[PDB]
Amino acid sequence: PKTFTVRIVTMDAEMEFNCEMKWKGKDLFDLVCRTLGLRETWFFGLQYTIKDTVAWLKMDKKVLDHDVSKEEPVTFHFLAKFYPENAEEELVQEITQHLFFLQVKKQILDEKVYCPPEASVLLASYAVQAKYGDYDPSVHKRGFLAQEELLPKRVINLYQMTPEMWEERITAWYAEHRGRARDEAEMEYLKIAQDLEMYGVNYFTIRNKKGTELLLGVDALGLHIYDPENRLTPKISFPWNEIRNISYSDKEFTIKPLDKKIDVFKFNSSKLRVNKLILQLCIGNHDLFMRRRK
Amino acid sequence: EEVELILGDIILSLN
Repeated sequence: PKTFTVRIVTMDAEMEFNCEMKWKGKDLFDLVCRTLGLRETWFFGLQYTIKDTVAWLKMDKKVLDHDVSKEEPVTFHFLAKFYPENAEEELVQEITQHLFFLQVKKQILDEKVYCPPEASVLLASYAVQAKYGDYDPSVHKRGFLAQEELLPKRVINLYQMTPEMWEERITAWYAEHRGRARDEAEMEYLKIAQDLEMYGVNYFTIRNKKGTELLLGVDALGLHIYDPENRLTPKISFPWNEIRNISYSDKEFTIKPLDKKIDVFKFNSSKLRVNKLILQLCIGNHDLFMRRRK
Repeated sequence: EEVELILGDIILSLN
């Protein structure tokens, strides 16, 4: 056996490959990207969960050196690791937009990203427009969306309405999207979703030097400090162009601002696996940040 | 548009 079977899962489908026994992360990754027709690769990674902490396939380490569950077939999930500051300008390819659309929609439906009720209905309408094409009362009669996962449970429970009260609302918006192709409807979804507050934010529980539990936020704009009860609005921000360095040692992070008069910010994070993910996310988001502006 | 990761215990220099 010169190869082992790798199962790749995207938001769209699952597929399989033969991974060479000594292939590194970049080898498998490049193969998955060519197969998809995806040239905008900087956004994506290959993910697997072990002990409930997310890990990303390191490009220059052997796939089999990773501690992924090696129960056949070895499985990874193709997912956006980074988000653009503007989807409509940075996502050139249709495959890229479509994968982003599905990953973000899932986030909003699983309530990992907060969405207000009225925007949730508008979001659903573009999703419906994307899946069914133009509205047609002949084909799409009352009840055609009864089995569809369209709204977050929160919005459904917020104001108790029957599915057919929500269908009317989503259908009413649906009818006004007439003429929009799948790719257009999907980009309109992203344009709304990306202005949501929790969009593109990686959250991590941390503690300041006084022992106060807090949330570190890592996104396309920079590092952020949140209160654990408020994931919508960060109390402190450090934009990528305003950080001189980020230091790490023995579970302690030290953010050093560019402004020499601003005091450093220190925090603790207990897990080594999370600390390297944080550092990774820092390097990546900073790189994409500085490239949009080069 | 670049970064440099360096041991000492690691320091992430951002430009």
